[PDB]
Amino acid sequence: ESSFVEKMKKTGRNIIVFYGSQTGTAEEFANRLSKDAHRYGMRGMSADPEEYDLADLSSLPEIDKSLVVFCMATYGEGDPTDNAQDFYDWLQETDVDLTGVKFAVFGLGNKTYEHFNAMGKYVDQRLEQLGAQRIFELGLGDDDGNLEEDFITWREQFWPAVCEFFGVEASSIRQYELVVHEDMDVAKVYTGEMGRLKSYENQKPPFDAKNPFLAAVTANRKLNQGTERHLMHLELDISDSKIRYESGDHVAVYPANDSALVNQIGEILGADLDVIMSLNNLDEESNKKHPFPCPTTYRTALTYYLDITNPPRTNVLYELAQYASEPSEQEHLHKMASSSGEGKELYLSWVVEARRHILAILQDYPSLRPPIDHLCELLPRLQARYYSIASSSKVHPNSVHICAVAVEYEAKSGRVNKGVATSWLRAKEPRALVPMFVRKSQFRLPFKSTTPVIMVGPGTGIAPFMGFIQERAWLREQGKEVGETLLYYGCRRSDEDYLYREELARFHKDGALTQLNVAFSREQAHKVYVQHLLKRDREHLWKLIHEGGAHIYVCGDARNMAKDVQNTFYDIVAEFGPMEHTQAVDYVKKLMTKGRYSLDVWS
Ligand SMILES: Cc1cc2nc3c(=O)[nH]c(=O)nc-3n(C[C@H](O)[C@H](O)[C@H](O)COP(=O)(O)OP(=O)(O)OC[C@H]3O[C@@H](n4cnc5c(N)ncnc54)[C@H](O)[C@@H]3O)c2cc1C
Ligand SMILES: NC(=O)c1ccc[n+]([C@@H]2O[C@H](COP(=O)([O-])OP(=O)(O)OC[C@H]3O[C@@H](n4cnc5c(N)ncnc54)[C@H](OP(=O)(O)O)[C@@H]3O)[C@@H](O)[C@H]2O)c1
Ligand SMILES: Cc1cc2nc3c(=O)[nH]c(=O)nc-3n(C[C@H](O)[C@H](O)[C@H](O)COP(=O)(O)O)c2cc1C
Repeated sequence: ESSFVEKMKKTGRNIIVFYGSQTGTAEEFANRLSKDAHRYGMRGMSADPEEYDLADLSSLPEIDKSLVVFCMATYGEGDPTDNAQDFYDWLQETDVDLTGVKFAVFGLGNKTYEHFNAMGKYVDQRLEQLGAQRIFELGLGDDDGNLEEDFITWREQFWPAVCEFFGVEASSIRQYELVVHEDMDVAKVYTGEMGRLKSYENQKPPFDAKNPFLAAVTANRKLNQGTERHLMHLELDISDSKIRYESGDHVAVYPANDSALVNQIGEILGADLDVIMSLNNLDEESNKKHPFPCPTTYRTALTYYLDITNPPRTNVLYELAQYASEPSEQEHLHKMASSSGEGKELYLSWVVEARRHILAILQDYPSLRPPIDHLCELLPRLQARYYSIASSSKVHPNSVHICAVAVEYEAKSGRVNKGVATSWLRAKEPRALVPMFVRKSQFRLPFKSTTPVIMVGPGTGIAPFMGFIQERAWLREQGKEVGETLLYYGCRRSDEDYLYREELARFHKDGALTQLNVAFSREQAHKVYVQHLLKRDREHLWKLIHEGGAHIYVCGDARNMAKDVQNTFYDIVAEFGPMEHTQAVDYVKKLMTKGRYSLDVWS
């Protein structure tokens, strides 16, 4: 009658989503989620928390193999959507014991806001505190970029997880049907292009992401003197493309999977890699006509369109589960999709940590040979790799310069893995082309040259700063007056990986670089980092930042370097403020919204 647990017994439901929308979205999902409830020996209903009193969750253990999904959108200061208000205030003042209740939450938000997903995160952790049994990890949907994905990527893994737990079954269900060709003009077949059919053969402007330019490699060289790593310098020709860049922009390139890696797939798969085929969307009523540009051969798809390198998501292994002859190896592939337990352990342990790519999985689980085409629909799309530009538009504006470290590590899975973009970018011979484009950014130098410039950026992070310390040196030699120009670079040793040593000490000698504070981390007994050298110079630095009106730039790995360095500045703004931490932060805060502090971090 009222207890929404009872309105489920009279209807035969064993699952109920709860939209917490305020402008649509949430409910949209809530439904679409329980409308799938069918395909898996279950059936749900999407209800609104406003009505039925939620305190009735305690009745949920009455229905067998019951579940409850939450789709809460977040508004204002972590404010709970209007209809979720009561459910919210309840979750706080309450103390009821929701033991046995199985759940899962999927919040919607937008990183742009301070309290990002404060609602989805609360209704999530607040249930566990009351004694729930999280069935699947919290879903953090971020509208800012793309929400549908986040959700689709979440539901893509949610169900196989609700199965391995509850017991329900699937039923394959392909998303594309195959169509092979016994003719096709070789000139109406995709062979690596990204958009325009033949835009790689007849390069026609304007050049951007949808239609990349094929820059030629004028020079490729080993920047580091060490031999444990391979840092290189790539120069790409952009002459004849009107592609105008600026120090501080990124240059994205479209890699080609590994020749040997690819071909070595068809072999163990026992498949004809050169059959000009075409995947069609079983839902003619949509944009997504094909997963990748078709018609094309498989070989081309695994080379320019598919990502056969990053470890497969739990769901992809769970859908490839079937194509395993063994009853043992399949059992595994199924478990990986576990929400928790030794299944997830193994997953993170055997797949994500060990770093087993698809070919690796096909060879360690031999009784697993999926039909080629299906696989070429389960794998994700090959992604473009971005790099920070080491050149200056004021200097050679026809050569996009790249500085980047090659990936090639012995993996926990036995074999040695190589980077798709870096391995591919290492073999180019100085006509070798490099599909690419430029991504405009907000990483720029000051308008007025007189403005001081502090640049913190170790290792391959030096990159953007070389572009800078070339445009600054240009301006000097071009009449204009240039303010100070400090640099805080770092590495392991000087006889190992001291990048652009001559190019640098060269600029120091002439003026481009007022100072070249380099922090080696393995020269001496202990460790030395670029945040120590800032602390040391805090004295000077405060004055450049405070009175000088300098701009700051930090660039390199986002993980620890970005964090530790920025910490130091807080310590600096506070010591010489004087002000308490927070105080200090809001100083750097505004500097950010000013353009005097700017991050070009990546990890
Ligand atoms: C805005 C932006 C700018 C960038 N600028 C640069 C730049 O200037 N220079 C540069 O070198 N890179 C830069 N990168 C990183 C670069 O795009 C690639 O990540 C790098 O070239 C690696 O090869 P892939 O490009 O082929 O990477 P992949 O082959 O796809 O491999 C990347 C993955 O390899 C794994 N990996 C790496 N080392 C190990 C290890 N020891 N053990 C286990 N797994 C490991 C990780 O899982 C990592 O996610 C940037 C990224 C962004 C988003
Ligand atoms: N778990 C680990 O063992 C570990 C640790 C750090 C980074 N990494 C990985 O390696 C990548 C680094 O990029 P890269 O190869 O281009 O860098 P890199 O050129 O090899 O190194 C750049 C410089 O940063 C230093 N550094 C490391 N941690 C730092 C910290 N917390 N604060 C300040 N400086 C620090 C390095 O010292 P050292 O080489 O002596 O550490 C080195 O001098 C990261 O993306 C990260 O994912 C892994
Ligand atoms: C006034 C307003 C405030 C918002 N505040 C936040 C917020 O603090 N945190 C967050 O993660 N998202 C915030 N969002 C984004 C929404 O949560 C997101 O767009 C969500 O998809 C809306 O879902 P709905 O259509 O189901 O109501 C806000 C949106 C508006 C219009």
